[PDB]
Amino acid sequence: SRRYDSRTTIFSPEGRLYQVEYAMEAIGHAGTCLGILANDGVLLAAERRNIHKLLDEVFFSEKIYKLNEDMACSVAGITSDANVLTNELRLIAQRYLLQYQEPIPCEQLVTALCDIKQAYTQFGGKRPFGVSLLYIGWDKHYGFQLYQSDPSGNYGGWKATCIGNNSAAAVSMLKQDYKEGEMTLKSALALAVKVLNKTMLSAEKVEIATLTRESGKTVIRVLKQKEVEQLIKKHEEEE
Amino acid sequence: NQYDNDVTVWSPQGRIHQIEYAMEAVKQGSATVGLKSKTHAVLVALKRAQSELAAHQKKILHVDNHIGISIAGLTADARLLCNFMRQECLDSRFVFDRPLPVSRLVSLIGSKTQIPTQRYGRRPYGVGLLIAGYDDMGPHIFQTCPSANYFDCRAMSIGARSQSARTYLERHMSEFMECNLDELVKHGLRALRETLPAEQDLTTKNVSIGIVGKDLEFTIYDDDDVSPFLDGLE
Amino acid sequence: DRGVNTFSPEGRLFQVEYAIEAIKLGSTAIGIQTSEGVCLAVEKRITSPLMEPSSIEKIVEIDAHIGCAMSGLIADAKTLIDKARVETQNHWFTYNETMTVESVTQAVSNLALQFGEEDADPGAMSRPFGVALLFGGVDEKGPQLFHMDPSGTFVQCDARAIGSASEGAQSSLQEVYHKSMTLKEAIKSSLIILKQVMEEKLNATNIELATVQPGQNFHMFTKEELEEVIK
Amino acid sequence: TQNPMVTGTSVLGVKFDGGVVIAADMLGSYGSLARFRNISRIMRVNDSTMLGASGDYADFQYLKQVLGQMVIDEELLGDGHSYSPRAIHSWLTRAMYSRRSKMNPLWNTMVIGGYADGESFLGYVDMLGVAYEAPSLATGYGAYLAQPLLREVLEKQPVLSQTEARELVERCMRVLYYRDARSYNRFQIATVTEKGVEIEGPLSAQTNWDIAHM
Amino acid sequence: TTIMAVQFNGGVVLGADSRTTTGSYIANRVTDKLTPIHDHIFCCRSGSAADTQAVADAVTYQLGFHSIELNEPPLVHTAASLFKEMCYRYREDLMAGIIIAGWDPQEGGQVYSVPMGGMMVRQSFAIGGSGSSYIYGYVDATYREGMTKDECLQFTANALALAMERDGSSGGVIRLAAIQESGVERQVLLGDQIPKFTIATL
Amino acid sequence: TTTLAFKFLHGVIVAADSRATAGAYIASQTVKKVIEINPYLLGTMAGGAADCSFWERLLARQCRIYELRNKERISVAAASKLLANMVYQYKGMGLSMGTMICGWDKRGPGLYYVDSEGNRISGTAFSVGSGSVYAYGVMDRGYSYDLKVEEAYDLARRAIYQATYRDAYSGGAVNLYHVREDGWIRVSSDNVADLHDKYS
Amino acid sequence: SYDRAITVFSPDGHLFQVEYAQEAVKKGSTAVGVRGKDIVVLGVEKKSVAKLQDERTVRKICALDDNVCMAFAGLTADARIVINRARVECQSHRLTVEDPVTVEYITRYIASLKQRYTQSNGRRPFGISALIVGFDFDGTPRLYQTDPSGTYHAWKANAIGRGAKSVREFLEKNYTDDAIETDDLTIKLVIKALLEVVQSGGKNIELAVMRRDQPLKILNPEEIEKYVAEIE
Amino acid sequence: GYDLSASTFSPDGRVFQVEYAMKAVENSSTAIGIRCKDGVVFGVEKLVLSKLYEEGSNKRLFNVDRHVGMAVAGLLADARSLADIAREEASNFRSNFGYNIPLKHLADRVAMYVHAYTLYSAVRPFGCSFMLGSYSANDGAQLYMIDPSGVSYGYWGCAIGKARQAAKTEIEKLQMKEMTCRDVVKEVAKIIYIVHDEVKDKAFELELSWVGELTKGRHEIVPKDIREEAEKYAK
Amino acid sequence: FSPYAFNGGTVLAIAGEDFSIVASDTRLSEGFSIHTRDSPKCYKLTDKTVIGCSGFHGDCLTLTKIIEARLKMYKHSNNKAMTTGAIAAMLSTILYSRRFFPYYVYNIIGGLDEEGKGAVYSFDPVGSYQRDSFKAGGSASAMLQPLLDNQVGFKNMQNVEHVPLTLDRAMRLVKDVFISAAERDVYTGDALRICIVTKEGIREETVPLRKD
Ligand SMILES: *[B]([O])([O])[C]([C][C]([C])[C])[N]C(=O)C1=[C]N([C]2[C][C][C][C][C]2)N=N1
Ligand SMILES: *[B]([O])([O])[C]([C][C]([C])[C])[N]C(=O)C1=[C]N([C]2[C][C][C][C][C]2)N=N1
Repeated sequence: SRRYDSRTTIFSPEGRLYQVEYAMEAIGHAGTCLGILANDGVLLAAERRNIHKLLDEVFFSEKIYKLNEDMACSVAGITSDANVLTNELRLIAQRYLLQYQEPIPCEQLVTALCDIKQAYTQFGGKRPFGVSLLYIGWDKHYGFQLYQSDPSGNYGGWKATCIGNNSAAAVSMLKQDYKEGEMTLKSALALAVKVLNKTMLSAEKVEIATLTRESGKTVIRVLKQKEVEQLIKKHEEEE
Repeated sequence: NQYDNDVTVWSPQGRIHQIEYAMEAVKQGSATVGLKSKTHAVLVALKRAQSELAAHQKKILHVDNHIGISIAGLTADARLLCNFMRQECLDSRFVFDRPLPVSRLVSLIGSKTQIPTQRYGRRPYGVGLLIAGYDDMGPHIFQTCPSANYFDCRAMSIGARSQSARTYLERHMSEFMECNLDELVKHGLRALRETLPAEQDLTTKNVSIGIVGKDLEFTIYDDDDVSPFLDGLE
Repeated sequence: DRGVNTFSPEGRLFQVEYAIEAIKLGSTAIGIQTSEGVCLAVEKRITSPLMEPSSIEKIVEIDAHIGCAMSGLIADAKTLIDKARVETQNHWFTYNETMTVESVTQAVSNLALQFGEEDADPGAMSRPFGVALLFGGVDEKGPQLFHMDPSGTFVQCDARAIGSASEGAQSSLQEVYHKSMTLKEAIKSSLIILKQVMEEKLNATNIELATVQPGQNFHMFTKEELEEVIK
Repeated sequence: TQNPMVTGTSVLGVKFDGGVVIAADMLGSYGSLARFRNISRIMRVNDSTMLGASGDYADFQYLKQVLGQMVIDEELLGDGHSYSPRAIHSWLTRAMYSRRSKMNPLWNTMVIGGYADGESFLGYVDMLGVAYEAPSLATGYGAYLAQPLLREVLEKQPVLSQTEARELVERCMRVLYYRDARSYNRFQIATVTEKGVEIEGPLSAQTNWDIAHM
Repeated sequence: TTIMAVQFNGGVVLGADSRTTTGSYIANRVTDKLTPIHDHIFCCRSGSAADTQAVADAVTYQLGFHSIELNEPPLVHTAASLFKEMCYRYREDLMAGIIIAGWDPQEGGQVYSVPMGGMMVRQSFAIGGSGSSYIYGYVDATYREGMTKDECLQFTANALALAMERDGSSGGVIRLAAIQESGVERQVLLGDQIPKFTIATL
Repeated sequence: TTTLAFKFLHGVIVAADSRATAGAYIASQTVKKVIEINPYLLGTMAGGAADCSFWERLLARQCRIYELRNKERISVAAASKLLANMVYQYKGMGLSMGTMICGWDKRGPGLYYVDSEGNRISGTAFSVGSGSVYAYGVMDRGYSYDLKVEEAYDLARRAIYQATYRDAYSGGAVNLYHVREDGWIRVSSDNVADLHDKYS
Repeated sequence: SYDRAITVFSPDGHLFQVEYAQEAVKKGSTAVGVRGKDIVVLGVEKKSVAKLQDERTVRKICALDDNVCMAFAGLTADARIVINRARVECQSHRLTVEDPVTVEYITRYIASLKQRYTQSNGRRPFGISALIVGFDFDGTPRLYQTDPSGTYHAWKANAIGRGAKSVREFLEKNYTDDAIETDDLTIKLVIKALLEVVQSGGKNIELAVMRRDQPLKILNPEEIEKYVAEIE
Repeated sequence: GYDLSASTFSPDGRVFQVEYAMKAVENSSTAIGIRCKDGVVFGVEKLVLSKLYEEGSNKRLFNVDRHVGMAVAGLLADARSLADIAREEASNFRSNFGYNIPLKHLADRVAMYVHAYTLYSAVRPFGCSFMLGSYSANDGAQLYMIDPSGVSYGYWGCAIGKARQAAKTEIEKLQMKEMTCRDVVKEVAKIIYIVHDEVKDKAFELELSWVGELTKGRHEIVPKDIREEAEKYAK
Repeated sequence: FSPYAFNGGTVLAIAGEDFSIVASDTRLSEGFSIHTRDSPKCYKLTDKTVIGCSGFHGDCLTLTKIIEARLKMYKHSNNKAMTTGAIAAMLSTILYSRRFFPYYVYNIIGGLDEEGKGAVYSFDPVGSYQRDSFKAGGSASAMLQPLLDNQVGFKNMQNVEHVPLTLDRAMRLVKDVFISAAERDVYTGDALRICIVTKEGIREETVPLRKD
């Protein structure tokens, strides 16, 4: 019984947690997910890794999920782990809204899911969740926001970020192209497309979602095939 | 190399290495003799001491008015087992309002110590016990080990170099029945002295005596109370 | 790899044997029992001038009549010290009388071997406490000094030394201690022995002495008091 | 058991020179109806102990099996030790009190009669856990009718003989048949001596009805 | 309810009424109170219909499994002991008056009585139910040792018929059963076949 | 039972009667209704003798353990809060106790009233028991914040005396305590019969 | 549920798991602490000072109560769990006792929970160190330091994380009774200590002071830039 | 490495841990059981390890019930707990069905409990074998035997322990069926004196227990007089 | 179903400077009938402590057995016998453990304190207790208390020199007050058991009473 034990939540000589570090390696071989914060909204531009000539479109999206009325997220890692994680995120948001009768703030939600991820890396003797998340939303305290989360249970707020396949190559491109404080949703979509192309595109090999505010109401919507197609053509004109 | 880590691991020769290692714990303790006549049961324990300014560890403990025990092995383990025996003797006096037969108390100890040697992650009790008691069937002297086994003996000795004491008891066992307390306590003292090294000899501070009889409750003589028995040995 | 409850070939629990080896890295604490009270003294051992030496509590109060000096992993001793405090408080609530020094040492020694992986509960120890204790108090039998280690074996001693330099300190107590020595004489002896086995020049802020006398209660020497015997 | 169903009446008990005698009528009443007229209300625990229970008969049958197992269990060890009449009485007192403290008692009133180590033991345990020893016992309605007769014979003759105690038990059984409305004229007589426990019956009393003509 | 069980040399004879009343209304006028626990073991139910059915099903399950492990015809005393266990265990929750009667190779034909409280007593004949109070004097004055399997069937039919007339909770038809070593034989007694007794008239 | 307490300029005065009853029958007349938690903490008892005795003894054990861990004496507010949370668990279960915690911590003299019902209030003058109504009359009448120590002892003694004269469940002697900054002291223990001869 | 013994003794009486937890604390950002007279300071080095990251969501200095605040070094995820459990104890202490918790009381609790994880089944030790700084009811500034093993000590000035030894030595020779004389002086001693273990200090340092009878005050970049100019 | 746990099969398809538990039963003393026309006789050659022990110590024959006997081999500590497990089953059965438990059912019930320790890693298989003997008017004379793997079988003459292959050739010459119980006792004590090694082993006490019509279906230890005479007949 | 039964019985306890007398009647009853005429309510705890209980006999038999076991356990861990004051303090906590299903027992512990002077502790059904000089508990507690107050406590007497309570004068007082309690109380009668706790051990005396 103690010989078959793999000891997942255990420290190592260097002081690192192997299991968590091995789960981070699996997130670097997943569909690239990028989020950009603007002034009138925040978007999620993830690449679709489920492409084939025999696959159905059925659902409304494949990587981008809706947590609640004003929040959304894009995962990157084990697909089945996200199904568990995103279902728990919806529960946390519903429990909070049932208690205070108000939408849960974005940072409180991300923090609650990170406490569950960190508990799997300290006790229980089970493998950690092999998934990284990107959250976009709007609350009355800080407005539009964009958070990132990894398998260790660590999180942080950003203006522009990227998780997945070419995170380091995409992050550098955003570093020298993000005009902090003077970014609009329209000009951010170009940035996404510009970075998404240089880090891999068709209108079926990607999926974009924007989150904006209209008449005291959050509006989350996935851009349509045609809607994205035009963006891709406009980036070709500048290239 | 891979059969002596768990108690639930039988070895190729049909033995449990963990139980054998647990019996070595009793072999490292100081000797303790236990003999009986026809109306008395004595347990003479040889106390040990590390520093010169340290006191001698207690080897004889109270269990009840008719039962007394002598430990040899793990100190902490001994206490654990002593608490169980004390609780078992209390329950018997509460429910049936009568002393629990010594042999019946020994079976309770054998069952409580067997469980641990068959479960994974557990270990055997690393302590040997010499029980002296007196009930309806006369005086008894039982000996329990780490492998959940108990023996009914006329005389017994456990601990470090107890083979010297056992040998002495094996040649003097015949003349134990028809012998008074004074002579029977000196017969055990001689056996306990045999296990000691040639130089150092029994004193009134390194010897403990525990007696129980037909008309006497279990008593434990320590310092000044053991001189009486001590005086009379060459 | 082995379990926590594994016996060695010589008949010793590996975990307990390693826990006794962890007490040889702790600070030294010399205890001397006399007829007019018990005296405890520990080597604080400060590793930095910025480090406040008043936050180092090697000697604690279990009750008015009982004191305690610890060595080895100090963090593990905070659980044993609380058990002893609750045990003496519980005794008073039930019998309206102070618990004896040997009774408090017995209740703290019962938790010593209470550990294991299998067949355990959520709030169960995973290993033994790697710390040694020196209990000194005054009951109906007068001054009494007890010693308890990781194995769970508590014995009584007239003079004991536990810590890194215990071997050297124990021998210095074997030829400087007698049954008629006074409490004031014992405090000097301990200080002298402590100064010899210590690395840093002994001073008022380095060590910590405590005493428990028959008519009085547990008392911890202050800076002033310590200085008096230092010179 | 909050409400008893089929119950038994009084059980008599008197110590004599060399043993204890116990009597009990063989009737199971269901209210005022004599439902079962041939049930034994006396059980032989072991060689030196006997038991007579009154009250709820279902509870008596549960105690009869819980005691039988105990005796069997002790005999399997064969170490010489055996439960004495005093040890069984003690065990029953703890069992009755434990049930009564859990607000679910065994509606019974027992009379333990034994003979071990040259002593006659007569115990008595009720449903509340109340227990004591006496030279003569009587439960149910026997405490108001038979107890006064037994006590009036033991005041002028503390020590009785086997034949004398047996003749006194028959007199008490006859008086109980005239005044207790829940009794039968068919009873058992158990005796425990040095030879062991012996049960006789069913026996009857010699009732006279001369007063009916006057 | 009026159940009755008598025994003879070969085996036993059972009998019961068939009325199930919920107050002053007969919900079921042809109830089958005789329940087979095994091949040669039956049981008459009385008291609460839901309680007697639940217990009979449970015992039938336990007895069937026990008989399959032992590879032998179950004893009638074993079936009665099972009933007694549940009747005593849940005496404060159940309302039953079961009468276990069957036949086994060891003791032959036996009749066991397990009244409300949960006690178990063996008799040569037993009567239960609310209508058994009226025939207590009749069975004590008519029962005689040595009755054959034919006289037992007439004895049971006579007693049940007398209880059905005086009790409002008893009526309908009469369901008999004669269990021997050969097997079980059920028989119903309707209107004309039911024993009649001339009502005293001036 | 009649117990009173009031904090004047020189600390807190605590007084109580000593009489236990078993219905109409007077069980005892030497019962100590004032228990000492420690040298600076006092606790009065009213209601259930066994209830107040067991719970105040439990509070005293809690205060001693608290001082060993924090290396400091517990405050009067924390002591009362502790006891209040203890009896709240068994709320509406039958517990009957009306205690008054008095002491001198950091914020001067403190006097808290804590009953089994759930109340836990602070004040300057309290009175618990069946004779508390009578004690209030005399207390308020003669109460002054600038009362002298000797005048405060008189007020407390006179207040318990009149309450035992009117109430049948109050009598025995009059135990008086005085809490100061240096700690509480046992002022006196005059008998009611001797007080009657002095007030007449 | 998992009931395996993670932290166990070794041949030399060592507790490897706790030693690896202290190894994780050395890889963390440097957190400096300096106790003054009427002001306690906390300094934290910002390694990953990315320009595209909201800095308010990734701070090492937190507030447990209105008089207690802390900084850490090691695994950020663990620090959060320890920080929220300590926050519940501060609120629990206020509910049981009228007064607020003392710096030592909360430090004792934080250290006791750390020792608890180094001796229980199924869990691993925390990989963080803490510098609890605050003021008591008397107004006495306090500074304690807890570590993975569960031991805590009071300090006058201390540093934790990577290159903590180099900063500790700099404080020993620089921390006198004149360096913490004035409010600014004490704040300038913390910024000087972080300048020996950082790259181009001034825009990679985040400090928060805590004056008497006042809540945590995080000095922004502009204010930190003004202090670096005086140290030139 | 396929012999460290009981929940592991080896390539050939064997559970080595259970085979290692049978090795412990082949190291213990020889105990035999003979069933005849009206009873079962148990003969265990108790090997006295010391002279300090009392005559009768460390018995290998226990009464699991009032009509059932039990002779053991292998580990005594394990066998003592199995005897208490068999007593519970026999006692629980009487409180449920109201009568003595059949030997066939008691054997099966106790064999199933022994087979549960040969499937998991959390426990280890019992290192002992034992025989169960009983007598019932309705049933007759029964004799079952259960080993460490949890297998129970019916027998005429059984033998466990070290010398069991040499003791089975001595029991094969007997015509148990037609034989009685008083005549079998002698033969039972004769076979134990033949298989016992006087060289390798030292002193040994002969145990004898029976159960049949003679003792009215009650299992007991053979009477001292009859045991003493049987021991002289063996010599 | 009532789990309590009034069995009657009175127990007395007088403390001296060198002794301690604990007496009680030996009649067990219920309703109007007499269970047994020989049932003393005095139990010897240690060598200098005697406990006396009255009320529900079932609880008396259980409480006494619990106290006996608690004394044995205390001697095993503390290596010394429990003192009178420690046995009184421990009884308080045992009685209050069953606070919501209390023992219907009236206990009166009588023994010697550390100094060596007689000690008497009176208890209430739930656990409350206090040390006094004399105490009477039971069915005749209200009949005897007032007499002891006057005779032993010298209350309501203007011209008395208050002579020390000697062991011979206290022996007569216990016999006298119980002879008056047997004339009025229907639960007190038949026999009086008297236990004298001194430094030379516990002595026991038995005197007869009325039987009607
Ligand atoms: B008998 O009258 O006792 C009879 C025995 C049963 C059939 C085994 N009982 C009933 O008549 C009877 C009726 N009911 C229910 C009452 C509530 C409505 C459904 C029927 N239960 N027992
Ligand atoms: B006071 O009268 O409230 C007083 C305070 C106590 C002694 C601290 N209480 C009592 O006198 C008292 C009375 N009782 C019970 C009343 C019911 C019968 C048993 C005694 N408990 N305390």
